[PDB]
Amino acid sequence: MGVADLIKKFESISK
Amino acid sequence: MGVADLIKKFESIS
Amino acid sequence: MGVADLIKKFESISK
Amino acid sequence: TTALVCDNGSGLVKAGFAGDDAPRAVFPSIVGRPRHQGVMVGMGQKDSYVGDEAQSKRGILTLKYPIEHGIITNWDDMEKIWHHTFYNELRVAPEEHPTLLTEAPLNPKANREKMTQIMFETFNVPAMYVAIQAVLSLYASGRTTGIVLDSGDGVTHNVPIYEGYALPHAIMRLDLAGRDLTDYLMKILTERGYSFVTTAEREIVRDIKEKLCYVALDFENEMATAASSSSLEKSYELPDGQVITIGNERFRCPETLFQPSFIGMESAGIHETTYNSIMKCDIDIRKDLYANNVMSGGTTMYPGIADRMQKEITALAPSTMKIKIIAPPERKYSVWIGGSILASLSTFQQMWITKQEYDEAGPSIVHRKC
Amino acid sequence: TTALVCDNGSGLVKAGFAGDDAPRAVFPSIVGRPRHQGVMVGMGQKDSYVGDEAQSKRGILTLKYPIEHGIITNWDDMEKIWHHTFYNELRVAPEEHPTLLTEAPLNPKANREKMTQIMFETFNVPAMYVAIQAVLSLYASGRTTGIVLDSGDGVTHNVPIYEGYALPHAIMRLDLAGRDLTDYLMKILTERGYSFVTTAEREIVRDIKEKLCYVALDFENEMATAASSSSLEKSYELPDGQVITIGNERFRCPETLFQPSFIGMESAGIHETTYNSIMKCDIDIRKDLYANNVMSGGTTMYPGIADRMQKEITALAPSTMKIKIIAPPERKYSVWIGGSILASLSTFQQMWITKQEYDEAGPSIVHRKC
Amino acid sequence: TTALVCDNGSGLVKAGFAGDDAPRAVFPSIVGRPRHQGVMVGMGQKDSYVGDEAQSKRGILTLKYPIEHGIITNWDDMEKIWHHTFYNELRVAPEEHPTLLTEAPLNPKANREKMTQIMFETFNVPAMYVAIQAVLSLYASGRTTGIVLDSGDGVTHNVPIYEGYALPHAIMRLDLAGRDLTDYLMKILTERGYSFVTTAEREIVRDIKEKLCYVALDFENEMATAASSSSLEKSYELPDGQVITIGNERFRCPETLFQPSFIGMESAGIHETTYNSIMKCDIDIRKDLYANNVMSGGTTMYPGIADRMQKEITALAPSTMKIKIIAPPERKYSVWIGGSILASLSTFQQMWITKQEYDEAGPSIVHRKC
Amino acid sequence: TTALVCDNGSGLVKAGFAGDDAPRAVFPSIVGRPRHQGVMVGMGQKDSYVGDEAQSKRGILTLKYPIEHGIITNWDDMEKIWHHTFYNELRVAPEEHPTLLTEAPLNPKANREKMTQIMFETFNVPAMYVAIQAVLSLYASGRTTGIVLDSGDGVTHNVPIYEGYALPHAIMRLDLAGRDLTDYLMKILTERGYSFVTTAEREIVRDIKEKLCYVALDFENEMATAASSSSLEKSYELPDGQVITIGNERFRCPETLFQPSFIGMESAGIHETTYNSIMKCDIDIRKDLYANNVMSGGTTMYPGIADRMQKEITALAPSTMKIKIIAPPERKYSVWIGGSILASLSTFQQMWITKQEYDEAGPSIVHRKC
Amino acid sequence: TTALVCDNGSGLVKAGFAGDDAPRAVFPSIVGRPRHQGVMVGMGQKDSYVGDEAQSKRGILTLKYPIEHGIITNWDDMEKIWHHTFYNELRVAPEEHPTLLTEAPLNPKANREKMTQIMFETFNVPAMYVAIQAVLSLYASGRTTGIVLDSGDGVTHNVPIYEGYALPHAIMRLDLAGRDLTDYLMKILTERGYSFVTTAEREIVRDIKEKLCYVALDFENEMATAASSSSLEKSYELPDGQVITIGNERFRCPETLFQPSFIGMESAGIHETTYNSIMKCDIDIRKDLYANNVMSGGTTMYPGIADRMQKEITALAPSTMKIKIIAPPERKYSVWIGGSILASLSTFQQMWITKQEYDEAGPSIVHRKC
Ligand SMILES: Nc1ncnc2c1ncn2[C@@H]1O[C@H](COP(=O)(O)OP(=O)(O)O)[C@@H](O)[C@H]1O
Ligand SMILES: Nc1ncnc2c1ncn2[C@@H]1O[C@H](COP(=O)(O)OP(=O)(O)O)[C@@H](O)[C@H]1O
Ligand SMILES: Nc1ncnc2c1ncn2[C@@H]1O[C@H](COP(=O)(O)OP(=O)(O)O)[C@@H](O)[C@H]1O
Ligand SMILES: Nc1ncnc2c1ncn2[C@@H]1O[C@H](COP(=O)(O)OP(=O)(O)O)[C@@H](O)[C@H]1O
Ligand SMILES: Nc1ncnc2c1ncn2[C@@H]1O[C@H](COP(=O)(O)OP(=O)(O)O)[C@@H](O)[C@H]1O
Ligand SMILES: [Mg+2]
Ligand SMILES: [Mg+2]
Ligand SMILES: [Mg+2]
Ligand SMILES: [Mg+2]
Ligand SMILES: [Mg+2]
Repeated sequence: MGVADLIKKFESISK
Repeated sequence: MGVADLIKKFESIS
Repeated sequence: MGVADLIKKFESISK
Repeated sequence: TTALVCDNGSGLVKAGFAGDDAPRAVFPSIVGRPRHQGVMVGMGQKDSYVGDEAQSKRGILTLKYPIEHGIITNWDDMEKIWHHTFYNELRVAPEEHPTLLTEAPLNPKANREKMTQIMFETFNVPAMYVAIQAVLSLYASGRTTGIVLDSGDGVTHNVPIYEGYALPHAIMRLDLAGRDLTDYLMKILTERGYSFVTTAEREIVRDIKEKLCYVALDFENEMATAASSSSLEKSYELPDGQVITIGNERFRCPETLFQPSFIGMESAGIHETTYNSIMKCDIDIRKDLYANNVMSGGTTMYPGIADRMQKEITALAPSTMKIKIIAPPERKYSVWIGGSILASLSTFQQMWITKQEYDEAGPSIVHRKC
Repeated sequence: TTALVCDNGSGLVKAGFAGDDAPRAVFPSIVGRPRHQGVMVGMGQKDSYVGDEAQSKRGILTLKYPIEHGIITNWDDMEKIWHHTFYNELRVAPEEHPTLLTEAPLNPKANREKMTQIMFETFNVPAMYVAIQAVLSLYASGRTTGIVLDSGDGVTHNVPIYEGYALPHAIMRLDLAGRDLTDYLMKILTERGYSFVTTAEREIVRDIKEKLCYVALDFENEMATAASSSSLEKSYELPDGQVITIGNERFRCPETLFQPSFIGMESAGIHETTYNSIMKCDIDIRKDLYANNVMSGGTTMYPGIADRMQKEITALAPSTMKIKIIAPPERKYSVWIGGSILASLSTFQQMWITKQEYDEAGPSIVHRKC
Repeated sequence: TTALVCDNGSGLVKAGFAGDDAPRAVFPSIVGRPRHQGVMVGMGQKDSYVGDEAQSKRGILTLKYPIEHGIITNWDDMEKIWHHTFYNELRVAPEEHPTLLTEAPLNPKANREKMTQIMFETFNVPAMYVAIQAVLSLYASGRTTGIVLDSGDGVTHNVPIYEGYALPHAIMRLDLAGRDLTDYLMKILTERGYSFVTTAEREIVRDIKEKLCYVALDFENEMATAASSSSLEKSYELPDGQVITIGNERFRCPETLFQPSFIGMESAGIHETTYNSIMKCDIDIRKDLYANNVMSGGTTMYPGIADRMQKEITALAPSTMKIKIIAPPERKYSVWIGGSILASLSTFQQMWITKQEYDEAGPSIVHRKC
Repeated sequence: TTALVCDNGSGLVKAGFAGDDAPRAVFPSIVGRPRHQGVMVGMGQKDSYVGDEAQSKRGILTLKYPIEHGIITNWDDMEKIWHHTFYNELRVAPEEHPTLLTEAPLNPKANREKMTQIMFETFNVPAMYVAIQAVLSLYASGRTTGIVLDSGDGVTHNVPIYEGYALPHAIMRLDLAGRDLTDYLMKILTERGYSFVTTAEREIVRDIKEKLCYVALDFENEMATAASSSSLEKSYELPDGQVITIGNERFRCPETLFQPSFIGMESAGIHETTYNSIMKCDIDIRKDLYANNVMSGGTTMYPGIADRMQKEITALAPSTMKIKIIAPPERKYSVWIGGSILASLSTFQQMWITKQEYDEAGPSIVHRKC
Repeated sequence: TTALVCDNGSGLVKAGFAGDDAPRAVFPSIVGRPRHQGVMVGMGQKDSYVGDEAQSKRGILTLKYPIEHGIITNWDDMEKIWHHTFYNELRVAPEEHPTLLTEAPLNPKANREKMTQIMFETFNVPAMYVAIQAVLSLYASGRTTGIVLDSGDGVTHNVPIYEGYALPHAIMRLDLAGRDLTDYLMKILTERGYSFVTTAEREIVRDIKEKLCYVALDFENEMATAASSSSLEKSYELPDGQVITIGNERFRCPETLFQPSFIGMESAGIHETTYNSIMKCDIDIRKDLYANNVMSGGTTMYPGIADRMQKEITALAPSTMKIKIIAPPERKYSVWIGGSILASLSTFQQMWITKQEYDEAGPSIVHRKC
């Protein structure tokens, strides 16, 4: 629903 | 050009 | 009313 | 120099200058011819009296309308009217001003061309234009969406116009307007015991119609009422001094408009065409088209008619839809009121047909300028 | 006993016995209603005439068609027509003969049911049937591959058929036919100065469009010719005795078929549908389908139509592909010709709807025998 | 500054600012062309309207959709739509923001090119990108595993995605989408008696299908229910006033999506391709890939459709495997919800096609970056 | 009483008498199923056609191939084909003839059994025998030392054979024959703008990919070659009339065989198996086997593959062994040419399965005669 | 500072601290790299997963072992493996521990040398040492006299050892282990109808074989038994949802180890090597060695072989000498259990290879020390 943590900043999956 | 009684059963179905 | 008035009613809506 | 407009309906040709909010002259477009033996050198005996001047002296001359059902039957007589129009009611020079003319829709193409050729080769006016009476009438009401209904001196035409664009495949003509009612009113009065044959009577009947006739809000009741003892009777006095009383046959005259069977014509009344016209259009239009029924012309000046139309259209329309009839009391010149506007407006000033184009195209040019 | 076939279209109902090659009766399906007051007690001015004899006495009645655009509007009058057929043109007991009817595709199913119902419970015929008013036409030409265009006075519908199988997902239909052309030839006639408003007059115009019109093999070119001096003028004589001269508007009437914009309708001409119908079919079909355009219906009797249709298609069909219009001379009866051949067949007489079946499942049966 | 996402769907275009959670403007991507000859010289009639405004006045127009089945046919008017969605609908210059476009899978190469070229050189936008109208939709539900089914008014295409990787050898497609239903519901309406032919009317049907249809949870069962009288009758009101009563043919239109045997097409409905697409993937994928059928597109708003799908898959998929149709409530905008994220997303900002890199390579560069 | 060989190839069947060096009748093994409703009573339509006749009516039919990847998945249909082969394609009652059948290696056991059990019971043939669809290909070319490479609409496999001795631990297989090339081509054909979905069309792409594809002697160079405009653009004329221009995608489709990464399949292309299969054989053979490859089947008729192999293997095999690709220009029937020479062989009339033997063993006896 | 023991078995690398009695981390030594295109910007897909993680996402990558037949083919991947087990699966820097590695006997010297070099010049460990994959297994069972037999995915080698004294002139070897059984099973499995090609499926078989196979006790008697249907037919369920029924072909896939003639290898089954490799020893030993056959490795866990060996051997050796098979039910790690023991023995604490020693001798030093 247009949120940041992983919807607007898709989850920090660099590692 | 055509006739009154063009071929009846024409396709000859069995 | 009055045609002298309605002219503007169309003159303005003309553009 | 200003523009001229003479909405020459088949009856009282109205004419005036552009920009004015009222026509200048109004007069019965008739041509009088003396018939009886005239032997007196004193009288200023002319050969053809025109205009109300001719109307002022009926019993001595004859009457011949030059316009019959929206077309021009005889030309030379009609020619006098325009000539008498400019030089007596206006005293203005035709070539000194551009003019605008009117006409009903679906008119014979032969009428148009001659109306222009004469308008140039006998007056050399700068530019002449011919409008469709209904369209101008809308300009009068200031709207841009409605179904005109003009009728007077004998023509009847509904013309739907949604927005800017007019739908030519839904305009119905009708030869069932004021003239025949007058003729009918001359017939029905015979029952009561009166006589009217010569044209000089027709003017009387016309005036009698104009003030003692009203449209019944419901027909049979008025019949049932006036048949029994009632006060529908109204006394009128002829210009000689006699008096007549039209008891019942005072709403039977305009009722013809809603029942052509009274004369036998197969067509249906205006309360049936106006609906039967709309349904020719699309579906997304009929919403507001149902709500703008601007009337015009003389024949829409009857007292009761401002409502019998509203009641009727309701009877043959989807009930849940709303109806609003527009009826400006100054409608008797609406056909001409708009005429000023459609000529004073700025952008229109190019729509004209100067003499120049006529020279290089002849009368056939107007077919692409209507 | 033998089987009866009556292909009651929108104009002239056709009816005749099976096996024959020409229907017994042909007459305009109209229902006369006298309107004027009649005063003579001796002569039997009956209640309602019907048929050509009604057509004979135009000026006294109200010619009111019972069929409009394929569907049936008013029943009793229609019911008279069938009843006038069986007892005056054929004088045969309906209940003693199987009967077959025709009707255009894509029609309100409510029409079908109330047709077959009245066919049983008011005539008790042994077994009835309906059929696609286009398929029979294909049976006439003997082919089993082509695209019909039967467009007689009520509709215009193409029904492609590849090999005995129809293609119900590509069957266009157009509500535009002679019955509507007549109206257009009536409006455009007023351009000259004539007039026809009453239905009795309307029937006359239909009699003119028949023997005076022709389709321009090219429109803009031909129209420009008759605009200048030329001999495109003709001269028809009304039953009064006068004469009219339709100079240019003799090829502007049928042109409407290829440009419905003349009356506003958004759909395109038949030269579009016939093409824009084929493309809906598969790819391995279009080759021979492009080659057999059987035509039918009265509105395909115009002289120069058998060529305008070919030229138009080739203008938008791929070049290397070949088109060939098939237009038999007796197309005016093609439908009834076919239907005769249908009931004549032996493999087919099993398809009927036996009376007991209807009595078993009501009239809703026909929705599975189309 | 910020970025712009304008999903250029085939029906209602959708545009809005990147990063928000709802698109700004939505309006039927149609272009108007007035056809009826217009005579009102004062009014400022525009040449060709486009947008919801051109949708408001359906009366005098010729609604010509510029996008047929996810491809672009008419470029000019399409360009006009872009020119209208930028200035009049958003009042923001294009060259001030990088923009994102959407486009269906498996489209003609030429389409992508003549989209970018027009996007760059004619609007001087800084940078542009075009992604798949399926992958975008997955970002709506946030998942990185599932099989989209976005099918809005022009196409239908499942695109399996296991773990951020596509499977280009399984993308199906279908020209059996929303638009074609409107065509079907139009034909099936003739059954009752009503008839809509002009595109202005064809627009109305969309205002019925989308608010009176529902997917039968079991077709053959329910169709026998409403056969006998029941409460399946609804009564919609046209913008004219005459009401219609679609009794049965309200759950027979959307059924087409699960049975193209009605319009004649061969490829089975989506209740089969979806299962028949999954099986093209490997074995070890189908476990969870069976569990995420993220739907999208306007044609996924039918009430029942979210259930007949689930009731069908398990009816032909292995029983011991579980199915979970994740159908979000506001899927009508899912495609735009996606882009509004992917653009504002940080990492992706490297993939744009800058005017810099385009100007040395020409429009032939889109093929690699997408 | 002569023997009879009818290879049941997975694409178009091939049958003919034993001994003679040419197959009698070839026709695509398909089964017709009418899908559109049928309304023409007197038409001589059947319920399901089969054979090249059923190939001619691609429009109305629906083609369900009975063979898929070398297995049989539709028995009743397949049963008609043999029946349609014996009677209505050769007119030879099979009782008077012992027959020979073919089938690909590594075929599901349940298939081969049921083949016999039908071939005996419902036909009453004296003796039947099923060979390997590769061993027969050798005996065609006479040479008894080679590595066959079958292909074409179904399976693709190699079977090393040193001296009449197979090597069952080296037979490969692949579901990558022309069937998917005909299918993959119809995918990227969309890229240009065309499209084909209905199985009626899927038999047209085959008519393109037959006479318009060629395998590049070197892939990457050809791409950049035809990337810039050149003389690779060809044309083809559909059986409707509109033409297409497959410029580049005529050497990309036939090149899936050498890079199955295009349709996602993992196992490397045939340019690697044919080498990788060899290495599974003993050391003291390769030094000779490399010199004898015998391609065969419908897939290997391209102006390419017949050569590029000889170039490719050299990049893998050691540069000292000699590579020779036998490729007779009649290989398209090689599988049946050989099968003919084997039945007419003299020392072979013992290995047949006598109808007697099948009785006391049932169909299970086939598993000792292969 | 304890020691490190990470056996690099050709299948599941077993690694764990020294001294303990259970391997810490086991996982299939696989290396996978994605093969399909990637459309997911945010999703941080790595480049090359390794370990059971790469086993988990089985359906997108292409598992590709680095070890075949006890040798190392690719190194970089192998480098990742050790890099993964040190850092990820154990989180212990290498230089803090001496390390111990294993390797089958008779492996190409080039393999062993590189192993040390990478174990030193990349991880900088204190001391590395490689052992023999048999003598470790012996130490696990505590005995000091036996003939090992290890076989898991690759080698299969007996190594008789009398008393701490190997017999290098009797160490057999065979490349006939679980790998080919897993490979052969997916070849025989085709005959039933299923099929598995891509290396994704090649793990499924390895599972089905793992828990649905057992070595017969008398071959033919089993065949005739399972032929006439019985309770042999089991049923496994794939990770998709369908189920397969391996009726008979569940005791052939294990029955290769005793009959290499199924994949045509040159050698004989292990029920004969273990007899041969004993005979190659002296004659004063066998009379004891017949009583100690430690087994080991993966492929010694079928519910069969553990007791079929004790049967077959006696059919070869003289009767009076008695057979004794040792098969502890935890052997599947015994190769590493022993490896743990040898690390703790104080005696062994000098047999290492110090980092110092490697410097002044290079990798070549590992030969003399092992
Ligand atoms: N007071 C009135 N009541 C009813 N009808 C009238 C009245 N005055 C005039 N008329 C009718 O209206 C007509 C005048 O209409 P007119 O304006 O001349 O038509 P047009 O606009 O076409 O020239 C006359 O024929 C007359 O019959
Ligand atoms: N000679 C003719 N020229 C042009 N049109 C004709 C001619 N004769 C008849 N028609 C047209 O044929 C129509 C009659 O069609 P019809 O055969 O009744 O079709 P249907 O039987 O399907 O109603 C009439 O409307 C008329 O306009
Ligand atoms: N409320 C609704 N109920 C049912 N169907 C709808 C509704 N709204 C729209 N639709 C259907 O969805 C279509 C709109 O598709 P759309 O979502 O614009 O496709 P795209 O997103 O690809 O442009 C319309 O054609 C209509 O048939
Ligand atoms: N002239 C041709 N050019 C190219 N490919 C062809 C041609 N004719 C047939 N093919 C391919 O060969 C296939 C037929 O192979 P077929 O002989 O049926 O193999 P099999 O005999 O093993 O079944 C067709 O699917 C088609 O793709
Ligand atoms: N449940 C099981 N039963 C029998 N064998 C198995 C089972 N699970 C795995 N295996 C076999 O064990 C093998 C692994 O052996 P492994 O211990 O790696 O040998 P090494 O370590 O000496 O290389 C695999 O190839 C597999 O075929
Ligand atoms: Mg008047
Ligand atoms: Mg007819
Ligand atoms: Mg879309
Ligand atoms: Mg084959
Ligand atoms: Mg092991």
